[PDB]
Amino acid sequence: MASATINLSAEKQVIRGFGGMNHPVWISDLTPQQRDTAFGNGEGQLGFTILRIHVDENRNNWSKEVATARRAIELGAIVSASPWNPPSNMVETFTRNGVPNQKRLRYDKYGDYVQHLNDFVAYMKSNGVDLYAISVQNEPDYAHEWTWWTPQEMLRFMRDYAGQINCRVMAPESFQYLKNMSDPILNDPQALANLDILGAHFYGTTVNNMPYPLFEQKGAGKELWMTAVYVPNSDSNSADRWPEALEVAHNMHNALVEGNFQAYVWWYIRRSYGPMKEDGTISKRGYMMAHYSKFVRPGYVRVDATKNPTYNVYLSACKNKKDNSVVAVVINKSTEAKTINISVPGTSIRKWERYVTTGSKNLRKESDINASGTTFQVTLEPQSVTTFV
Ligand SMILES: O[C@@H]1[C@@H](O)[C@H](O[C@@H]2CO[C@@H](O[C@@H]3CO[C@H](O)[C@H](O)[C@H]3O)[C@H](O)[C@H]2O)OC[C@H]1O
Ligand SMILES: O[C@@H]1[C@@H](O)[C@H](O[C@@H]2CO[C@@H](O)[C@H](O)[C@H]2O)OC[C@H]1O
Repeated sequence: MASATINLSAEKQVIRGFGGMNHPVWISDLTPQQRDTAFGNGEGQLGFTILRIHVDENRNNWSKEVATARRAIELGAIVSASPWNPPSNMVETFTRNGVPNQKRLRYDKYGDYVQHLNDFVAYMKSNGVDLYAISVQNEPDYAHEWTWWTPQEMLRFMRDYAGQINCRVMAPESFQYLKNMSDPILNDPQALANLDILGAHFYGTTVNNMPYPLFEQKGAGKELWMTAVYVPNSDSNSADRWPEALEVAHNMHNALVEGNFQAYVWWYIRRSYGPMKEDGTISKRGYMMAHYSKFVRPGYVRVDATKNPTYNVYLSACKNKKDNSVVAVVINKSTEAKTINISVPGTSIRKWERYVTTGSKNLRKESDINASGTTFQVTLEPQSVTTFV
């Protein structure tokens, strides 16, 4: 009989949401039906609340983003946009660690690059897409195939130019949440003032690298978003592999509880290793996401809770401040069942519904949990995720 405690009085980060990437230039756009599967929150829908899109370097491509972005917004999502390269007339080449022909933004074009970003913001606004945020650069520190920014180039842009962007500014979107890319911004008062959202990717980011003390120190009034990952691999036709898919839930748990992230955004929504399969159905990896996205809605607040109450069991909890209700997401990676007494002191809640995913069922509604006082005794099937609501 393991125990856990959920402390509804110890509020952590406010949840902004969950979602993934659309890229209708590199791959096919989501279809009408796939837009609904991704951003609706009905039966057989993922309940995503964040769409990420790219800012094409060629403005003649911008129209390709509109249908999916508009539909996501109609269904209640917010949209964030990231550039990979500036327009070619703003780029120059340089040699980086002996590798020639690498791209950077010309320093003398920083003002023009702001205008490019602002033009994108205005174009999208004119088409019913009020962007929540725009990034300086996708993966400035992993730009073999796009545009590099050193930590200092990123800093100088954030300090000197980002205040001119007509949107919330996201930076720096390091590929692995490398703190050398973001520390300069947090330490410079002008750059920090111009920041709105600290964005990070999770490729190869270990749990020990998910906390960020400097952001805890300096980041008041800034959001913290995990804007791209796939886990645990991008193997072809892997999205239903079990128990590998449990790594998706675990990574989300870790982002939330170890990283204090307010948003978790996958790479391509529709892909053979993604949350939606090429046939338009939800994969096992997608149901992992859905355990969070369908239930932990924007504006819920994470609360302190025993994160790992017994070996191979992981727990997160979020509160709806409208009525102090609780959503708990509990991962059991063990090959045996686990029984846990979850204490929720001070709650007036006395019953939880539960939905369970395993290798053989998806979001199956199982028997209700009736509390004895403020303690909810739950039994977790082997190799499962359960959301309690
Ligand atoms: O020239 C273009 C290529 O650059 C492009 O290759 C893609 C580059 O992006 C990789 O996706 C990355 C996945 O990991 C993180 O989320 C990255 O930031 C993404 O950019 C893709 O796997 C490549 O296919 O292909 C299109 C071509 O026009
Ligand atoms: O798609 C790209 C990934 O392939 C890349 O993967 C990471 C590279 O660094 C390693 O230390 C990590 O283990 C690995 O996941 O991340 C960047 C992304 O653009």
